Amino acid sequence: DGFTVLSTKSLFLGQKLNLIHSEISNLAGFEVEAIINPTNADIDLKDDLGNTLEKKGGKEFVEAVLELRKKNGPLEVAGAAVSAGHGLPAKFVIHCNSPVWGADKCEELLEKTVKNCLALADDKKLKSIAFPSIGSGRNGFPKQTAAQLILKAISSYFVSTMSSSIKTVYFVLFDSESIGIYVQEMAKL
Repeated sequence: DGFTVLSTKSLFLGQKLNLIHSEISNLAGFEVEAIINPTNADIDLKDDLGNTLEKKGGKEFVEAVLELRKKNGPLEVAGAAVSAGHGLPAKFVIHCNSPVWGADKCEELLEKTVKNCLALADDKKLKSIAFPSIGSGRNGFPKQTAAQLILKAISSYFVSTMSSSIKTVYFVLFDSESIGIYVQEMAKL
């Protein structure tokens, strides 16, 4: 397949969390309704993932984001916004502007980003969403802290949003260490 399931876990309300291994690049061809693209204020798709979403999407999809750039403007911190996934199997791509490690209140802001992306899914009544590795790399969060926070916010959303469109959330990771941490953390419930 290119995608192999490494872990599972139901939450208190019955949503499934799946850990998947794959290169950041294959994410675009992954069968799931929404996909989270962490970029920046300018939603310029200028990194492996951005680029590969552009190759699998064609002009259709690149135009669609430039629309999203006009209509929305510069994306704020913890901001999330949508585009149609014209080329891809995903219906929508949820672009988000995560905070930077060492930013003021950056941990809450990372929780806030995650919730915003989830809100966006529910509001487009979507059934399954895939996270790649957020906060790590360009934003310099410690891998472990990012995973703690992200998992905490997701767990916090379903408990705080009584009935949601969202049935399945996937984590698509490539970094061996991050995989380790995610498996450990998912075992905390």
